[PDB]
Amino acid sequence: LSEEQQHIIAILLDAHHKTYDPTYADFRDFRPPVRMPLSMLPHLADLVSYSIQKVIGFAKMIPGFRDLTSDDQIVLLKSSAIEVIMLRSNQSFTMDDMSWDCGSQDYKYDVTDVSKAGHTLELIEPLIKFQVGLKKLNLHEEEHVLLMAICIVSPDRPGVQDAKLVEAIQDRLSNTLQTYIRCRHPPPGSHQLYAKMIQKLADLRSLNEEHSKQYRSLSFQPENSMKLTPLVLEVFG
Amino acid sequence: NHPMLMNLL
Ligand SMILES: C=C1/C(=C/C=C2/CCC[C@]3(C)[C@@H]([C@H](C)C[C@H]4C[C@@](C)(O)C(=O)N4CCCCc4ccccc4)CC[C@@H]23)C[C@@H](O)C[C@@H]1O
Repeated sequence: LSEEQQHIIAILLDAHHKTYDPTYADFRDFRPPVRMPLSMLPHLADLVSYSIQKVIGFAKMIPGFRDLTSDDQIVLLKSSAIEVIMLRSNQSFTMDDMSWDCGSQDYKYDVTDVSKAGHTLELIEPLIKFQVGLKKLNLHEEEHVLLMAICIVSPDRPGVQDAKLVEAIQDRLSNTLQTYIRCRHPPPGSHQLYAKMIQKLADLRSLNEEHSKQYRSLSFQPENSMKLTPLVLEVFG
Repeated sequence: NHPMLMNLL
């Protein structure tokens, strides 16, 4: 509710609007989706690679992030990219058919698109439930962009050098979220909302750990790793 | 050793 806190919220909202296209116009640039085992890999690999760029673009605008060292910025983005991707995907996720609907039937993704290969259901079943539970929080867009930023600036990520500064930046955002809920999220929706949002960050860590397991299996098959992008291999590697 | 990500930064 402070002038500084409103400043943070305005920056994070504009940063999100600059890095998330609700028209999904750029999806034409991706390799084409095909729906028959790994038929969707080239299209979805380009989707993830595109989204990593947008997550980095959002991360740059977070107040205090640029004040970090270059190496802490890389550690934070490497460990959080897939978590922010899962978070930011909730905007396109719909509970009608439990799918990410990005504007066209070709750009609608369900469990069968992603969970037919290997053990990928061990990630997709918990991921859909996370999407369902996150949607049922009905967050304000202000709260959506704060949670993404809090997720990125995490002091406990492995390999963080300066950790006190990461904590100071995250607490600035965390105190902005808690004060926002009290001041503009009315009851009953705001009941326990901050604690439920923090719990979603814990769900993301287990989804992150499961994603790491499936990527390692996917990447060890060179024929499948050929289908990825250079940025995905660099970040998820 | 992360040229593309550091360039995006
Ligand atoms: C990222 C976003 C979006 C993400 C949408 C989804 C729904 C579909 C599945 C997505 C893309 C997830 C990925 C597939 C995770 C993928 C990505 C990858 C390669 O990093 C990986 O190891 N994954 C899990 C292993 C599955 C391998 C596989 C791929 C294709 C086919 C069969 C098997 C992560 C985020 C998910 C949609 C939209 O809101 C834009 C937003 O930016």
